[PDB]
Amino acid sequence: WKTGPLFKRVLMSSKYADGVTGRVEFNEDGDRKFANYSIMNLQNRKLV
Amino acid sequence: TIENSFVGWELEEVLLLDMSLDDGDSKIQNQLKKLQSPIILLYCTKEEA
Repeated sequence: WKTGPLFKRVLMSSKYADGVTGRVEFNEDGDRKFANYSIMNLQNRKLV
Repeated sequence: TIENSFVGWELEEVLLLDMSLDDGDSKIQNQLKKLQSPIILLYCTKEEA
């Protein structure tokens, strides 16, 4: 179906920000951009 | 292969066109303006050729 790729152009150019997670945008490969990682440490088998 | 050969093979003006966005612009034509040499290599598919 001809308009296959055309449907992805809006997907790759989508910059929807006001979301439940907030600021989700696909990169060139489509992976998630601008995530958050919480650095975690072990303290006597207990985690902080 | 070019480096380990006594024949003086040389390469220049290596081109790369982006057929991903398909904006329809002349980025292909603008890039190919700076071209010379009588031998040009192509590597594409029949439908897009």
